[PDB]
Amino acid sequence: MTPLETVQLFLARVNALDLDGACALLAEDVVYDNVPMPTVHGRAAARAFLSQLPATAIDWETHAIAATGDAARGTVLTERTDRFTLADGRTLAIRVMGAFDVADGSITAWRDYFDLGQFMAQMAP
Repeated sequence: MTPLETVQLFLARVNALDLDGACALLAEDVVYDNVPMPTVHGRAAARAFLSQLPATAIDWETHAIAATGDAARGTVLTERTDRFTLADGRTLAIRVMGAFDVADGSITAWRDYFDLGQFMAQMAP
């Protein structure tokens, strides 16, 4: 898989509500950097972060995706709106751009860029 294909597969698996399978594509020691939040290290901790918000529906819209590098290694840039519905009916739509470093079909780092104030406002009941 190319870097681009790896990230497309990651995002598809998230959108298929398959968070385990999505996180399998993250390196065991992935650096997961939500830029305005504390950094998460490792696959297991990334998987835990992704389930801190209990969602019943998830739709991460990819507006644009493009990669640097070559067929084996590169950085994939994404422009997204991450939509989700929580158990309680809270609906969120977080505008975010993300950079994913990929080597040989594994995401070694994931850096997401968004405004935390907006995220918090949307989480407010």
